[PDB]
This record gives sequence, C-alpha cells and structure tokens, in this order.
Amino acid sequence: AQNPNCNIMIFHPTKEEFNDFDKYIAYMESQGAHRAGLAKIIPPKEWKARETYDNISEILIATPLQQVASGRAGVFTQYHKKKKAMTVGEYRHLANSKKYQTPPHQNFEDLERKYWKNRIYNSPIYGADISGSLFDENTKQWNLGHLGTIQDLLEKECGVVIEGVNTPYLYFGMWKTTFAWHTEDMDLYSINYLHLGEPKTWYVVPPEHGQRLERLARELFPGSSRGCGAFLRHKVALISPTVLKENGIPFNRITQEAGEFMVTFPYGYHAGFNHGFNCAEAINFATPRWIDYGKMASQCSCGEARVTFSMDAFVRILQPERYDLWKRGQD
Ligand SMILES: O=C(O)CNC(=O)C(=O)O
Ligand SMILES: [Mg+2]
Ligand code: NI
Ligand SMILES: [Zn+2]
Repeated sequence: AQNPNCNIMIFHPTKEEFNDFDKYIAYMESQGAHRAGLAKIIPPKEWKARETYDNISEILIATPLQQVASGRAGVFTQYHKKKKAMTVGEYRHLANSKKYQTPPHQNFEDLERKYWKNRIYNSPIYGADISGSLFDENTKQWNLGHLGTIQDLLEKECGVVIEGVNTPYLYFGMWKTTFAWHTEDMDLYSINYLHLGEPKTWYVVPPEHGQRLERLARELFPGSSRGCGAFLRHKVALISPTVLKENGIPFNRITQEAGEFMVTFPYGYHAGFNHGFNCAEAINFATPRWIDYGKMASQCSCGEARVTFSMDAFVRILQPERYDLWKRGQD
C-alpha cells in the first residue's frame, strides 16, 4: 500500500506531465497521495496562470464577511457578519491597515503560534466565495475555469444526463481569515490555486480517519451536534492542532505559497488560515473514484447548510432515499 502513514505529498510535474489533468490526478493517487486528504502541486517553471496581477483592483467583493469567533482559543465557532461592498483595491488597503495587518513574526511556525493564541480576539474580514476566474483564457494547462464538469463525469460513469453547472470561485483573504473544518459538498475533490500574496496554512485529516474527527467534534460542540447529525457541513467549527494532538486525532499540516496548487481528496477534512492579504481560486471536481464517496456522503437536512443548485441532482441520483428529507432542508 502506497503512503501508508498518510503523509502530505508534494509533486513537481514537468511541462509535459502538466498537459493532461485527469491523468496526473490518477498518477498522484497511484503514489498514495489521496491517503493524506491533501496534496501540493508545484507547477513547471515554464507555466503561468496569467501575465500580471496589475489590473485586479476593480473586482467587487459584494458581501465581505466579518468572521466573529465564540469559544476558547483552541475550540471555537465562527459566524459571518455581512459588511458593505468594497472593491479588491479597497479590501487590500484594509488588509494592510494597522488594525488588520500581519504582525511581526520570525517564521511560519511563530505565525502559526500567534494565530492559535490570538485568533478569537479579533474579527478579520474575508472576501470569500466570489464567482469568477483569474486564469487567462489562453492558459491551457490547469486552468480551473476549463476543467471537465462534475455533471459530465456523472454522465460518463453512470449514463444519466443531469442539469447543473460547475464554475470557480475567488477568495480574497487577510491575516487570520479562517476556513472551518469541512469536507467538500458531496465529498467531492477540490483544487485551489493561490494566485498572489501571502501564504495559506492547511490542516487535514486522512479520509480513512475522518470519523475520528467527527466523534471529537460531537464531544466538543455538544449543542451543535444535537441540532444536526452532520453539523460540520455548516462550516463553522475550529479545533486547534494542540487539541487534536491531545485527543489522538491523526492529522497533518502544510503551508501553501503563491503560485502553488493544493488538491483536497474525497472525504479529506480540512481547515486553515491566511497569513495576510492574498487571492485564491478554487473549484470542485470529480473522478471515477469519487462516485462511491458521493453515494455515502453525509448530509445536513436541518436547514443550515444551504448549498448550490447543482447539488440537487447529485443527491437525487446518488442518494435517492435521502432526497426528500434533504430537499425539505433546502426549502
Ligand atoms: O481557501 C479557503 O478559504 C478554503 N478553501 C477550501 O476549502 C478548498 O479549496 O477546498
Ligand atoms: Mg479590476
Ligand atoms: Ni474545502
Ligand atoms: Zn445542519
């Protein structure tokens, strides 16, 4: 069995290996990369996502989200308070202000310590979940707006044509902006490219151990757990590495820098934080190996998780028994 300790693997494809996206994902899996839940892909030195980032300041962040925490430093929830619209140039200036900027630090490890110690005492503002793309249309390799669609994959594997579309999303971050512990909708893959700016730190639980993280979360968030049998779908709960280690939960950590891709694999729980002003692009995708995870994915039916139009068909075809109850949650 390849990668039996479930370590995060890092790949360096050549420009020739970078042509065929599906083939390269299958290669990484042949080496055991999925067992970690997360892999890093460093693009060939010849590749670029676009020529420059000099002309992005006029993108609008229609609904910036202020991330307000409750709890204790290693075990907390966050809610999102909607703020007034602002442009990317306005948001960059805000990120660089004395109130919001990254503090002085020695290295990534010192910054990680300061994040876990201090996050709860501040409410950073995240420009998350913005439909769009920063890849140039002429970039042919690993262009997240030109991938094979999940609907087309389900059709190729299962023979059923379904409605729905699959487009990328932009994330503009600042120091301390946070992504809570989650897997993807329908336990899909995700791919995330860090276009510019400061790093993003990731934590991940191997898929084979995901239920250990769920059982800890039910213990640590006991009211949430009574409210919903899949409350991590709400994407609100944070648990620190120190707390995970104290409770024996297997995990790994890695920092992504500008110009690097990360792939999350089906049922790989992940969480993390941004080091300073940055922009990332991400999209979900599927492979044949996903189908069995999609059939078994948990679902939130309490009404909180509220998701895209395109998830309807995935539930309806892959999970027909659950369909009725899940749709009640969505309406
Ligand atoms: O970058 C972020 O805030 C969150 N991203 C992801 O969870 C992802 O790409 O799967
Ligand atoms: Mg612009
Ligand atoms: Ni994710
Ligand atoms: Zn729920």
